[PDB]
Amino acid sequence: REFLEASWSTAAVGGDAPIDLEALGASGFVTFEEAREAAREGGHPWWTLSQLSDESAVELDIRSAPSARGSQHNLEEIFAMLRAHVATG
Amino acid sequence: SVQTPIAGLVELALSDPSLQDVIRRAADRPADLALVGPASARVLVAAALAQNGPLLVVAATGREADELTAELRGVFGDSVALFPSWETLPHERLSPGVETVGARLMLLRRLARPDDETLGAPLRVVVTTTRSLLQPMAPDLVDIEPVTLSVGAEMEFEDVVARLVDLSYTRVDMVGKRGEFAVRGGILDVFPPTAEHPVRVEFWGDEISEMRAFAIADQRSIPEVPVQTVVAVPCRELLMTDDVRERAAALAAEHPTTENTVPGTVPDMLAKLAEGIPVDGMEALLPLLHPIEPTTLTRHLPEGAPVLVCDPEKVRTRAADLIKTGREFLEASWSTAAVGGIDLEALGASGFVTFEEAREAAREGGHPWWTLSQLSDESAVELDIRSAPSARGSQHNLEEIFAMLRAHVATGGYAAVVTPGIGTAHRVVEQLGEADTAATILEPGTAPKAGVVGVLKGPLCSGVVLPGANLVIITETDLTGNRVTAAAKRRNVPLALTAGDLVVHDQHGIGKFVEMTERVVGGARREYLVLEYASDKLYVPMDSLDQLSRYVGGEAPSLSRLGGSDWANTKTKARRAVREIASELVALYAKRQSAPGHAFGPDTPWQAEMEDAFGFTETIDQLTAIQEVKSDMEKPVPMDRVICGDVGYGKTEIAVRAAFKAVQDGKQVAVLVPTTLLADQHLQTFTNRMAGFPVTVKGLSRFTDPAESRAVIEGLKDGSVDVVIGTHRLLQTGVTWKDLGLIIVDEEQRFGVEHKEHIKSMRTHVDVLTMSATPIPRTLEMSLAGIREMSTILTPPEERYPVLTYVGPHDDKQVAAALRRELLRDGQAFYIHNRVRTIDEAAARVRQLVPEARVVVAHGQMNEETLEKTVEGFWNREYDILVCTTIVETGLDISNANTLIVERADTFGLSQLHQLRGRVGRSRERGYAYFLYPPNKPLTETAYDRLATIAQNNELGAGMAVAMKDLEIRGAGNVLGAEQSGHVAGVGFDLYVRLVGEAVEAYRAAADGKDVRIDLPVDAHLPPEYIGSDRLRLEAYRRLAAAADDDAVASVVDELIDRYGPLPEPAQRLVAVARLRLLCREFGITEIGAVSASTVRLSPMVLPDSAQLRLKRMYPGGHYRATTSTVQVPLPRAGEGVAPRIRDLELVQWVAGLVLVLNGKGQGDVDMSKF
Amino acid sequence: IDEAAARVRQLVPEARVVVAHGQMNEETLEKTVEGFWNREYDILVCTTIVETGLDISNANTLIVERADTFGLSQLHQLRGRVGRSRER
Repeated sequence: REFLEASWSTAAVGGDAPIDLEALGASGFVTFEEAREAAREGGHPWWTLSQLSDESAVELDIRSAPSARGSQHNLEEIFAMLRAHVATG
Repeated sequence: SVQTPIAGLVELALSDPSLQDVIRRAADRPADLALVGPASARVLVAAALAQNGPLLVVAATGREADELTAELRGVFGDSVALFPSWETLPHERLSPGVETVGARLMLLRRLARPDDETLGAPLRVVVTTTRSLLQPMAPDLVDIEPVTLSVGAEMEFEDVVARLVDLSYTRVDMVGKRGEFAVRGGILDVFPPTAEHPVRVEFWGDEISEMRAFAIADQRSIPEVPVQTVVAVPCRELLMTDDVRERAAALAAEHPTTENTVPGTVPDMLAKLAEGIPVDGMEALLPLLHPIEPTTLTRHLPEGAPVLVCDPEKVRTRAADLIKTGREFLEASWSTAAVGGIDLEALGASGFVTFEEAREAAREGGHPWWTLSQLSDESAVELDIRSAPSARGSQHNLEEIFAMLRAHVATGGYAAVVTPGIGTAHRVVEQLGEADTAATILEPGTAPKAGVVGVLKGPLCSGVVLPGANLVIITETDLTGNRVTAAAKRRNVPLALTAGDLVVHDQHGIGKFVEMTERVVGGARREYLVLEYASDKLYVPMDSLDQLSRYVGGEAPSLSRLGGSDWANTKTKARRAVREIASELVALYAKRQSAPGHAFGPDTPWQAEMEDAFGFTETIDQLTAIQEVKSDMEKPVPMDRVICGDVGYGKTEIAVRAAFKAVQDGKQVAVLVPTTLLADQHLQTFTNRMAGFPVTVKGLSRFTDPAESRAVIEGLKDGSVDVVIGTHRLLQTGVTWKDLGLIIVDEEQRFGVEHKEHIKSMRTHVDVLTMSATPIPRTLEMSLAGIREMSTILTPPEERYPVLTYVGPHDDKQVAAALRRELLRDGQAFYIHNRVRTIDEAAARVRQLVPEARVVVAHGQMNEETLEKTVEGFWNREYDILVCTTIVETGLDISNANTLIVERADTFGLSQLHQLRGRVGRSRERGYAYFLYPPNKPLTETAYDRLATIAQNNELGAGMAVAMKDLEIRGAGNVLGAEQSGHVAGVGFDLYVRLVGEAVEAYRAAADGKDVRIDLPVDAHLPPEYIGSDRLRLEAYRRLAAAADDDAVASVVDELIDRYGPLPEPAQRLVAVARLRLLCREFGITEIGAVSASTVRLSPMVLPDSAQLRLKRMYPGGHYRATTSTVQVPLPRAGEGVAPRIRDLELVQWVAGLVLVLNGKGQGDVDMSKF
Repeated sequence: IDEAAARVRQLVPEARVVVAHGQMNEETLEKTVEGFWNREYDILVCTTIVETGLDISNANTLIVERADTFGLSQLHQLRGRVGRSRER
């Protein structure tokens, strides 16, 4: 909206007649919900994958892998993990 | 034990061979000892080094020093203290907080007297910041002998107060703040800067007879706290000596300015220092008033005490900011233009030491310099210590961490979970149980037993892992990701009149106060309050003080009345307009009388689970208010309750519990706020505390998109919305609630008048609950308590410290340094400029001062779409400085805004200044406020007094008290529908709402429908030797006269005995005269006066025959005059002669005996000999 | 240039703005540029000589007031110090 009202302002294009800003604004970004509505009305489900927990949702038995974060203790212990995983089978 | 809850766990950690290594290496006192370990091992390394003797530990920031001190107290208790840092720069014209000075000077004294049990246990560890480490001090600070007060000490009363003044204590008439002290006849009240309560010491000659602590509110003693020896250390890091007065005067020759003393400039500082009175901003001139070789903090440490520097890289970069910021404040507060017309390099002696100078000063004094870093270096000793896993927002890590502990204790190792919060131990145990792990809450001070995991309440920030001790410690912060470094005294305590103040007499009207005088009538001194009236002076006696009320109302001064009956006409027509507002006040109660409002059920177990997720401990008034709010919901009568209290006292917390309760009964609640910023603020507060439970919250503000506005929000008929927080959009007609159960209203005074009428409609149907920060006078609080219940919270959770306020000329360098200091701690500032047509230009000036700051304007003339978007950006920290009007400022809650700049402060009333100032410094971070006046113009003397009065925030009666009442006008007007000054001005706000209570009681009694003068020769008064303060002596008069009973009189006496000492004979006689008035009220007597030196008259008495015959035989010479309805009897004689007539108590007893026998009751049924 | 930084401070009040030119002494310049690189500051109002001489991967738009008073190669090396990394 900022770029529309700036690139095509009445001062920017000092023509005799205005440039009809609201006609253009129809082809700008639609809302989040309008996208969701247009997808569902066209036969496309609207699903979701969030990293923040919600008990109204289905949580996956998926955990994040250990990261190093510049810790050599996390480097050798991650080696100590995986070595104990395949040693476990 | 109870004081050292984690002493056992840390001792178990000390079994690790690496930490025992550090013990051995530190025992030989090496020159260098570099250790590398995680941050959470500070408390462990500190405890180790404490096993070889005392030591000083330096953290980077103040908060890191607070956390480490809290951790070390959990292992050593009173044996570890913090050496606090000054809130102000060394050369700033603002003195640090008195409680910061007291703590510093008490610690220094404790280091010099380790066996002085009156100061505390011997110090094992001292924790401090880079600031206090680098800031030099005068080496004679400790030598300053404090005022020591013990029971049995022999001291000369008058040098104690003299010594207290030299210790920078501010003498007052009523102790309210630390550093204050009051003087009475043989009683000294003092509030040491380190005490919890002030102590009242009683003197008998030159010896202390008793010591007892008292509360600031009711000013009365607290017997359940024992008072040992109190040590009154100085309140400023200096002593007021005759040498510093001379050096002030020598310095005062330069920069004289004898006259027209501008409050905040150097001459007013030096002129007062020369007179010998300590003033704010003094510590900056100490290199010139008290020139001595400066020394550092480490000199005070005992010989050989090392210094452990945690994270040296940050202490160095911190130091650079302290040294830079300090120089910027030196160049701003003492630039040539700022002084008026003293070299700054001479003041550099008190400036910050550099990091390397502090290290060399430590070693040259025999104090080793050891470090702890988290980054490894090859020449540094590394400890077999690790940091604990953190489940940062991942609950499978919460199970992984617990599965790790379960594996560790199956091994047979030690595992402890430390929880500083309250009520969080049992849930961690419940968490461990679901993870199939045995857990137990250990008793404080003990170590976990191997095999089971111990949950231990204690102060630990982050966890630690030591395989060498086979111990693994995790904190609740590691489990949640949220810090927590967490009873207090009440608040609400008269009438303070100065020459010229206008007051209201109930029978005469608006007068002008002149004086308090005393006129004697035959040796019987009596005090009088004088009032200047129009065409005249009225002397009101000390038994008619309840007729007085200080005038609040028309800002334009009203016009004094006179002895005519026109004032009575002004009362009558004012009382006909007041009955209308009381009718509509109890008619809503009459609608709330037979309303079929469905009551709510009792609490469900989810209500219990939610209330303990509260991250702070609930105050006593908070839970009582919770007990009433829930109670009103259980009762079938619909609820209408206000809850009053200052910001941050817990009002919103009560609202989230009340709102959550109505959700468990299948009802939805609506929260009304006047501004969209409060909508967003309350929105986040509700989602957070009601998270984890199936409650769907929603918001309807100005900037909520129509894709969710009309859809989700206004879809309240769906019933899927449990609580909506919105502004006046929820009040529009299109709204519709399916089973609306409760309404919560915040700041109803700020709503539109048409909106407020819409809200009043809803009050009859459903329960409502409104929160208010502005109080209402206890008169209306108890007078309209029959149409609306109202709870008050006077217990603050945390202690609020007063914002440090500077008044003085506008100086661009001072403003720049103050805003940059606020910006350094990533805070925000209020810049106030009311002239809207020049506010854009003012913001532009602020940018020129601080190019690196983001500055915006906000004013009422903006359209509320751009204004509230501006305020929203400011709350979300998109802008650092908000340049705004007083209306915009007073109305925002920005806890990160702790700096206030008031340009042209002389154009502001006292109430406006206090309100602007209350918007900063509310949090734990100290606030700063600059009330500046322009130098290009001579400041008016009426502004000088106004600015001077606000220079000291301590303003009991200065005008700040007469401001607080004007904060209650908009509060009383907000409860009494709307304000209508048409009758308030000309009658007085108090007298106006006094008639409210008369009209309310007249209409609450809808089910039911439907002073005595004693002019006797008695020496009855309060001598000024008993109560010197005319403000306090007058209040004593008033409350004695208001006592409606013997028990109330006895309670007033007991208060006088505690506050001021034993009652003198004149004060005893007045108490008996007041008891005689009550006896006259029991029999309806209006006047008892002596018609002559020999005969007394009792005015309203009709005597049946029996009492007429009884009067002749029991009182000869006395007759009864049925016409004037009086009884005239002659006074008996004391001795024998041709003998003085009896006076004083014997007359009071004899007149009471006459009143009894003439009304049937025997002459010996009461005595005035009591008290 | 001091008035220009004030004009843009009014145009965008949520940005942190400074100047950096040649008439400044070198300590002012290399501390100003140090904060700009450390993202203490958002917009750098500067001259042609100082801009062509900084490698700021995060600075990725360039406003040239009065571009008509510039040569093709000066405009070229001006645009060349912007948009070098992953962002356009």
